[PDB]
Amino acid sequence: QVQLQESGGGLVQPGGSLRLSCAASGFTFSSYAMSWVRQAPGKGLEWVSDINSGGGSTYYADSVKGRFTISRDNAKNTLYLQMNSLKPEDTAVYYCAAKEGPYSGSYYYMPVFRDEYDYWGQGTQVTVSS
Amino acid sequence: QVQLQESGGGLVQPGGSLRLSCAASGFTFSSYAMSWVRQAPGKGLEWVSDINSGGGSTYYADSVKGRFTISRDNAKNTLYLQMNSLKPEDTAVYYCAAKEGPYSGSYYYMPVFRDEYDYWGQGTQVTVSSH
Amino acid sequence: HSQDPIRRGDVYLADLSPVQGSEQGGVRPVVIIQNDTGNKYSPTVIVAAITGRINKAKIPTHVEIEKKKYKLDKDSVILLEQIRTLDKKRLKEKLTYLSDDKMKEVDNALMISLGLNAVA
Amino acid sequence: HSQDPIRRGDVYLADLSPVQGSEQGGVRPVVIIQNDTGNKYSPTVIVAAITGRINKAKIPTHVEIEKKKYKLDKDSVILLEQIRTLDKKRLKEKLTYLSDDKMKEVDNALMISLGLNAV
Ligand SMILES: [Cl-]
Ligand SMILES: [Cl-]
Ligand SMILES: [Cl-]
Ligand SMILES: [Cl-]
Repeated sequence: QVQLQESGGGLVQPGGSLRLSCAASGFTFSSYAMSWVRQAPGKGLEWVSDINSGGGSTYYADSVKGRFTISRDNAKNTLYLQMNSLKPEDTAVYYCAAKEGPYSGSYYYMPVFRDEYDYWGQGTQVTVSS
Repeated sequence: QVQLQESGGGLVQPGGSLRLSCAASGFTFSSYAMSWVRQAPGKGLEWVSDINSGGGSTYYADSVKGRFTISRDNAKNTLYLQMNSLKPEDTAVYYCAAKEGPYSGSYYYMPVFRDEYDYWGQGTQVTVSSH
Repeated sequence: HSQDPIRRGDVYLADLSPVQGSEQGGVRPVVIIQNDTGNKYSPTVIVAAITGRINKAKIPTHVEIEKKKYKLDKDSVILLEQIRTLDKKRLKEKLTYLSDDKMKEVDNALMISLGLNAVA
Repeated sequence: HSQDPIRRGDVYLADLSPVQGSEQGGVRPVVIIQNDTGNKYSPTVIVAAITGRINKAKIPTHVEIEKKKYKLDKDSVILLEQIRTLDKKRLKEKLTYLSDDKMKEVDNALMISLGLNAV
């Protein structure tokens, strides 16, 4: 959806770094928790990271914890994902997603689907190869 | 299209009897469990009796159990309430009400409300007094 | 900026709408009954509806709560047969939290409600 | 003409729609977990959802069930963190029922889910 436009993707090398950004428009950004979820080539939607509306609480999937850092600038209506120590398994289309409410923002332990979020992004391609 | 029309209410002395009926049309009567709920003046809705969509299973409030008998004829698309041993506390307007589902039909212990059912009749008045 | 931590036994205002039949609906207080680990990390919580349309506990799956101590509109009853799993997006605000004694009543009511009491 | 009784441990097809967010929705098999006294007389039942999006228990509130024994489309998981009270009008049809061993796992998972264990 045009409510969430991602940028900052592209091809990178193992051990490289990359910063994704996601620009929100048309909804009240600072009252939504934000998610990054990715779709690897051939696989389903795997939740990556979550941040609450105020930004003080963050959650990560076990496979990216410590390597990825999620953050937000509510003044700029922008969500960020800083990706470090990039591994080949990180190759995917990365989407941002939004869920309303002050208590939203959590760890996801099961596969997710687009219809479970209030707003769904357009997606940016991240490719990691030697 | 959907309509539940009650009939058979009236004035009886204490100890008299009445047979209420509720005719259905516009929907599949055999797919719905049927209820009787009554309302006294200034009072909330009181569930009275329930019968499942097939007719084999019946339920009654403690205040009417043994005195009232609910039944249905899915061929005539009609629900009945046989009322015996009537007392002044039975004076109320009596509504039939429908809820879809083969496993609906049960004992209600909470105050009931109109939105808790799918279809509602127009009611029939029952008054039990000697004077 | 940080989350308000959801703890078991907390009472929140939640949007249960829409519902069907005899399910409790609307925007009403609910008590968190899920374990604290699930409450800290899961996208959902498990709640029990609270209703003010009845006053006494009548049946052993109901638990009464005072209006003054727990700051509600009226003396209400926790319905431990009216349970649902809510996405945290449904939570509006924290109202209060139940005492230790009151949550033991909720625990015993859940054991009965879900047929968990070892009988013999 | 009578309705077959609803028993704790039965698996029914049930309409859970509509839902929001991560709540289980659609028309799917569910496990009856309410006590049998409520199942016989109450207008509502309490159920736990079954999902096919996973086939192995992710956490100790999940219980696996094979498709062959329990007549499922595929190997599925009972989610004891996804429980809800349903008006019986949502119950579509009885699919099967769980074995005594399987219901023991359901009981244990429910105890963890709702924080009921000793301590
Ligand atoms: Cl008439
Ligand atoms: Cl017709
Ligand atoms: Cl207390
Ligand atoms: Cl699913």
